[PDB]
Amino acid sequence: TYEEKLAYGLALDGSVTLNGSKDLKVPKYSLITITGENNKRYRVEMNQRRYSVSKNQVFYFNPAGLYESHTFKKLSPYIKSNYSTYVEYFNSHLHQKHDKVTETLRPDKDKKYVVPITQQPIKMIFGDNDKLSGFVIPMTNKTELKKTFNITKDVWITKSGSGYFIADMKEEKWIYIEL
Repeated sequence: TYEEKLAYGLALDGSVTLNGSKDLKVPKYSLITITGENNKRYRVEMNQRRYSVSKNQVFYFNPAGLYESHTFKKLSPYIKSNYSTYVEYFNSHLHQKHDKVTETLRPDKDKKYVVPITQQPIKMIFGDNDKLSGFVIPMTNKTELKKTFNITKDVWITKSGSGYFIADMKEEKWIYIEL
């Protein structure tokens, strides 16, 4: 019924409902752990329960894949100054528990999976074991970006330092994901 697999999925297109014994709605930009596949659906696991979703509703992300690499400096022109200038301040919080992280990156109102930081156009992404896994960050100078790295697709992935950058061209947002 399912092929045994391990990978990640990103709710790039919008919120998603994970079908299970009880259904579960996850916000736009959620990082989801894929545990199986079958032509029509992904098996995904969230908080140690199995759910299922149709493949077209999440963007498939394979960390083992081959991607180009670029430093942060060559990318910072196209990332919002708010995060760019202070990149190491934010990344400083990565891989830490949700309750610790929200002590300093404070949200207006805490929520699971994806959390807006107060007074910033930045969202925090919580992955497995409720640890900070990455950020949703605005894109600047799109037209200048897409012809600098010769990007032709709607969604562009690259390695960068300790992590990955995923550029959703249509929504003009970056997802930085680490590990």
